[PDB]
Amino acid sequence: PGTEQYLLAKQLAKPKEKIPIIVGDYGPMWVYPTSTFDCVVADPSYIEYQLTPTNTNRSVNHRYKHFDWLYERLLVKFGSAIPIPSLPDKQVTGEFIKMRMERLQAWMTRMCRHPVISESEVFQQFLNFRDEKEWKTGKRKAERDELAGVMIFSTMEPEAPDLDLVEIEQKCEAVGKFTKAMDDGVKELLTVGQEHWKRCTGPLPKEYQKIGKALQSLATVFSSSGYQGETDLNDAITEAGKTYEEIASLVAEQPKKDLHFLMECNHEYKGFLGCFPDIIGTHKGAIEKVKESDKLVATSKITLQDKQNMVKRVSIMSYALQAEMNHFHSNRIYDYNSVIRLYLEQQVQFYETIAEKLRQALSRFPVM
Amino acid sequence: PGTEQYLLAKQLAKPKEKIPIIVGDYGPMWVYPTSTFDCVVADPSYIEYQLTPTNTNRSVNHRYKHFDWLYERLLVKFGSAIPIPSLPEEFIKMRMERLQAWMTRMCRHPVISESEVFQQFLNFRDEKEWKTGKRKAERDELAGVMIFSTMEPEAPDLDLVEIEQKCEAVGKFTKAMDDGVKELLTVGQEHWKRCTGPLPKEYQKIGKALQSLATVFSSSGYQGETDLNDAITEAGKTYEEIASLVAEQPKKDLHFLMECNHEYKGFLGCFPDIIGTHKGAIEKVKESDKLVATSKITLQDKQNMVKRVSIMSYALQAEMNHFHSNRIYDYNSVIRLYLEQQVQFYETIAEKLRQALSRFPVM
Repeated sequence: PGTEQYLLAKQLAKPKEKIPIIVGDYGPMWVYPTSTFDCVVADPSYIEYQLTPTNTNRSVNHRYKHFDWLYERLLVKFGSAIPIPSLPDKQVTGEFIKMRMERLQAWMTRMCRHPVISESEVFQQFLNFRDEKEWKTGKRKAERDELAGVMIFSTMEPEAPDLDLVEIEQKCEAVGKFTKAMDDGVKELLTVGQEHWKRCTGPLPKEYQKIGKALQSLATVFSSSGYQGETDLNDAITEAGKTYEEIASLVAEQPKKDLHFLMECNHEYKGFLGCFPDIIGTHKGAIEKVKESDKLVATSKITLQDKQNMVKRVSIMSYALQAEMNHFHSNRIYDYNSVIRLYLEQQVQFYETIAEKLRQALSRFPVM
Repeated sequence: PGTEQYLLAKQLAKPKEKIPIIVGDYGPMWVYPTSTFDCVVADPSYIEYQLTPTNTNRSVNHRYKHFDWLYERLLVKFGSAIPIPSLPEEFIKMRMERLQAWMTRMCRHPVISESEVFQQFLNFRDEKEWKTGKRKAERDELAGVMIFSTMEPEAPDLDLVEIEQKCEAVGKFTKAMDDGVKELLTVGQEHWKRCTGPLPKEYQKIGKALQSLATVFSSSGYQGETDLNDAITEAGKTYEEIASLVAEQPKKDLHFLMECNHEYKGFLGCFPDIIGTHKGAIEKVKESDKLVATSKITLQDKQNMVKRVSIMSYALQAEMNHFHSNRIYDYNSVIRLYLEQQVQFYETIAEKLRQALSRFPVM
């Protein structure tokens, strides 16, 4: 009964760490700072990743366990208002970090970028703690921060006219519609991409490896005829054989140059998407109860005041839902535009490289 | 058997059709004519084919079956001396294609092309002439191992030593090439299946995927995507086109490489028997010493076998000279072709991607 907690609380409580929301050139949005700071992670007694925020140049170390602590806290606090991606995972008991730390740096960056997650006490303390006590004390301030769940909305304050159930309801279904559809759209590119990946690093190269060796085999036999005029052709035929091997290799190592990234971007968004279900659920559920406000007023189970607060608070929720989406779409555009451009360039360079490798081999052949 | 029949034949009578062999600067070889011709096979009441020998404009029409008859006859007559390549919408076109090449090989062979059977097959004015030539060829008892009797090498007789090693060599080369061609033919067919099956479907699947996404991206109601989502949908189509390219590519190159290696597989399938024939000959010529001491053959009889098996060798080396020279020209040609088409293929993909890339604004 948390949704009823925020919708019916006493609320004599005024937020300290107020989270602003405004209406930019188009739709409600978060108040983005003007000092965006990222944070490096690397330099691997257990595994202790070193976080180096490019903002104070004061390092801090954390073991994976700590990250889960951070994610969990973030999830519990802003989880019902903002999509909190999922941390990677420890493959086996030991390549590993290469695909792990990689996804960890990303996770950190995303968090860092978010105009709200970053300015959060809990995120700060995680990055800015001086000693064992300072850390332990902070690592307990959060765990006890009752300002979480649906309650997070109360700390938010939008500077715009209050919304109404009609429009509010549209945005919710609107959002749930787009996200669900995307998760499918993304889920598919992933499927296909993973298959193509298997082929490009699997059988495809073998085929070229095969042809390349077959050619050379022929050439060598051709050279065992003692006929006048073999040197020219045989050599050309051989180098060609080798060229295909080079090509096979070039093919096997190609996915990691491009497909990989397209694939990563999608996994990352597949994650964000995997969060909206529970977010919308909360919004829908909230909207429903508000609808039951009138019937609750007539039955005298709540006063007209209680109803006002319910609307005012559910209306706030809408603003946050949109403020976040604006953040979501904003990044989507930039990210997909970048990775796909990147994927395309790399491809071009790839095929161009093969073409030339052939031209050379070609020009090695005689004319008869 | 017929081997002994030839090596120890009576003889004393030179044949009518004579096939000369001379040793030029690069070993023995057939006598190539001054003006080599060719033949045309096209223009399709059962199915037939019109053969127009560029030599002297005057076509004749034959039904595939007639060709089969020709293959047989050729094989029976020059088979133990010369490799006879094998015979074969898609069907009638390939068969017509394969028949053209087949016909050309024959026409460009110094011995075959000038043979009575081959000639008459090309120029018969009516059923009478035809059925006649057909009966004469079928009864041309100058075939098999006897064919060598019609050959006259203009050079010193060879020795059982060189003849042998020369023969072995030929078996070792042909056999190896045969194994080498079979390997190439295998991987080529595999890669063909790939390029025409899965691979294309993958790009196809990716192309669609992109489009589906772009579409969804449009239902965001957000602002600015007009440029982006448009470039995405375009790129997706690009891949869908690329898919088609990949699929229709083999016919443009791989196809030919295969045809070349297929034709030679036939050529190489004929050597087992040819070499077997020669090898068997060398043995009969060996036991001669025994056949003499045992009063089986006269001293003269032996000389005939030696001198005669010398002719065989010359022939072998003459055909080999023919074989190798064309192998070189054929492989170099087809491979260049494969490479050319390959380059065009990849540059085409590169280009189509470059276009899709342009539609994507920077940032």
